[PDB]
Amino acid sequence: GPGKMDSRGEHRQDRRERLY
Amino acid sequence: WKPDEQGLQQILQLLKESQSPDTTIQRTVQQKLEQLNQYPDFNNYLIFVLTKLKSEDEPTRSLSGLILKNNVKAHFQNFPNGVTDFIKSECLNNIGDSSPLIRATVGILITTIASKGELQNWPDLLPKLCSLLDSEDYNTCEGAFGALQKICEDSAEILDSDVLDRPLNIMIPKFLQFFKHSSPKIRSHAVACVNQFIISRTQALMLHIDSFIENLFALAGDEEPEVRKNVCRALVMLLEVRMDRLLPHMHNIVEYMLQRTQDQDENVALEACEFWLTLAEQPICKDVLVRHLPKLIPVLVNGMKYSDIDIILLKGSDWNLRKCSAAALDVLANVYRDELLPHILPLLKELLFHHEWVVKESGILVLGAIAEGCMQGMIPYLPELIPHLIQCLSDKKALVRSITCWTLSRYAHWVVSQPPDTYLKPLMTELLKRILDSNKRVQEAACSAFATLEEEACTELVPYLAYILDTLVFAFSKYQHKNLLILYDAIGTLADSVGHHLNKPEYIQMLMPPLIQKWNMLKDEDKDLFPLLECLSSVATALQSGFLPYCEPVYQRCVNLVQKTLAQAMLNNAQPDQYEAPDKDFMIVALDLLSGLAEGLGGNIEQLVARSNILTLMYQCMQDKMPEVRQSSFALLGDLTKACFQHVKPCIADFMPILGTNLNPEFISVCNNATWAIGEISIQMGIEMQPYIPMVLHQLVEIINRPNTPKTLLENTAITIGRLGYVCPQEVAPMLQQFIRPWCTSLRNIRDNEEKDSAFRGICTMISVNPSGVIQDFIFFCDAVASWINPKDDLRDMFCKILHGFKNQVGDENWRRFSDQFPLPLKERLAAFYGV
Repeated sequence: GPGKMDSRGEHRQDRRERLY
Repeated sequence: WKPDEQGLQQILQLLKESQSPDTTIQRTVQQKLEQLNQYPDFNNYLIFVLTKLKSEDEPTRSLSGLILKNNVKAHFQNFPNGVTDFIKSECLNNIGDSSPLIRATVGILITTIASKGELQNWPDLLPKLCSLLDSEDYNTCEGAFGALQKICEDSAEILDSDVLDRPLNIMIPKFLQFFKHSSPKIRSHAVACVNQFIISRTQALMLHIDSFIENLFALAGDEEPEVRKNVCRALVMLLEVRMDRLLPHMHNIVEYMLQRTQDQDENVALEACEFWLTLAEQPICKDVLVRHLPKLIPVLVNGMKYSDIDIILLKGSDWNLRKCSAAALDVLANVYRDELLPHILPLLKELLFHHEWVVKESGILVLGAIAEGCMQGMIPYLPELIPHLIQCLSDKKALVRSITCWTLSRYAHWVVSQPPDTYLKPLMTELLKRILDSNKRVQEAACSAFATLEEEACTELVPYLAYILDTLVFAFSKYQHKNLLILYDAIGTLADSVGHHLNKPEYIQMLMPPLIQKWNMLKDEDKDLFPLLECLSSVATALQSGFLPYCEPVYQRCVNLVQKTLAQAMLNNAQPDQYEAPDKDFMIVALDLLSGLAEGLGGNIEQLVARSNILTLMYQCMQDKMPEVRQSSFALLGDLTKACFQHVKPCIADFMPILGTNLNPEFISVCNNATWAIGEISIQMGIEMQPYIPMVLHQLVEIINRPNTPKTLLENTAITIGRLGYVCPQEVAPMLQQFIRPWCTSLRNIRDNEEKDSAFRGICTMISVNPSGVIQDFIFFCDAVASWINPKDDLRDMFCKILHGFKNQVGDENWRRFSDQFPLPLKERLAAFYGV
């Protein structure tokens, strides 16, 4: 929505372990 | 050169002593070499012992060569040319020594000199190496090829350039002559060399591609693993860049690759399996596999079992066959969608319930991999599979539990969309139980999966907040380092999901102490701050006033981290060779937490900012080369504009031309945050904003008229244009009809909140100043006004005045004919509020 756009969700997904 | 008896005796003695089993003798021989290493004459002795002194045994000559190698990789700049050239000569003259250990050391030396030194400093290495390739003695040609292979591997992008003068145009056509070579080793070298230049589309290769492909096919029948492996990786790379040349042979190639994927030599099979991954990205995929898909699916599924070695290792890992197969199945599911399900359901039936845990585990993995591609087709089966997976969460094999966590998380959307009591509730309950599993891999699987579920569920996880926290805090006590970081991410996502509901004294009291504890135990240089800090960022936004007792130390540390980073880059920029550049993530995360503090605390951040140099630092971040730094600093700028503008106002005249230069849609989140910031500064500046409009308006109108620009950027752009119009209708008013269409389209879809209110005020004042700007596209404005559910009364009468005003110019006749085109909800809504 209107407001800031942060990358915290994406950083959190980048450290989720990768199965493959 | 000059070998002396005394010198040789001393160094030979020292080399013997370095091979002593005694630990004290080792440390003192090591410090003696520490001292000797800087003296070039010593290096002359080292190579001399390697290549010339046959009397000495092989491990001594080779150890001399290797010590020399370390000296090169650490002091080669300080070598004078006479010694360097003596080493270079002696190496190339011994490239084919009948001792394998000596040959290997000479080889490592050679490659190290080309690496550490300079390819253009040894102008005649490559030409000579190539001619050595033609030599008679086998070992000589093997050694030269070994060297070239290594050079092409690390110097890849340097022979495909004008640094030298196209050595590839000589090397590549010469390698392709050796694919037919009688010895397996040399064939391998030849192919592995050429392979380095496929994705680069290297001219020398591209204009010989026909001969290349031909020689590759000639090799297909080869049973030597190293050559099969290299042919396989040839075809895989070729598929990505020279597709055209391969189509006419595609059937035989797929047949070959499908055969190799099933090779019992795992290493061959892995390179083969890459074929399916990259093939699934080409648009011609469906057409090419029509004859083979039925076999391809079971072969992939079968390769997705843990290997026997991994089973044993995990009993008490990087790319492998299993990971490649799973990735290939994932992408193929996205290509084929529901068409894959008849291939896949019979395998799943036999795998998901199997009595052998390895087989069951692979089945659950398969079920997860295909989730994205096949979601629609799998819905009918989920009422059975989901309860079954939930049961598997308490399987007695840890590896089954963990994969189940992940697969369930892949179906989280469906779970959330069903009645909470049927799937969500029991899933969450068992997920929480898993989080406290005694197995560390299960713990992390459960935490990731719970986070994914949290993201999807949002508000639906407000009634089960205390129990969630009950479990997450307890994990603090049981988790080790590696898993506490994932826990911080899970807390972060919880705070984002439940927002202000987290603000209760009991929750704050159980959550904050262990977060601060680990904050105090980690140093400013520890990367593990990123998840803790980002977690705190989310918690702060959620806690608001509740965060007051904790902010001061957090604020202070964050500003300092920004400061020391910025200071690091400066110092590195001055003397790059003595001061390593900093990791800017410390700065991004520190800014993001400050953003959260300012959003959370609002006005209550004033005291801290009053005592700080945050804006002086912020000015430097906004000008950084790295997009994410700018994106974070513009976000902080907008938050501080709202919270305590008095400290920001002095900087506007400097900040605005920089905000004006970051309205570039290539960087979505930078452009977005700049735009938002400019709207927020607008509201505080009022008419004082007039001089700044020209630096931003032209760009904002272009951005709002740009096709395929994310919804969120367009909403913020619209709001900001509205806000600029509210404080300065005359400067912006005039362009009304170039933006009104997309402005209305975008803003009609957002919730009734403060930003929307403010922006509509702007569009109303502007209509009063340039009403003809609206006449042509009034349908859009009518729709935008109809989008308001509960407008504050002054905004409503503004609306009614413009609507009533419009009907009185085109007349009851054009009005009725115009409003006939109103969908029913619209016509009724505006008679309900505005009586039009």
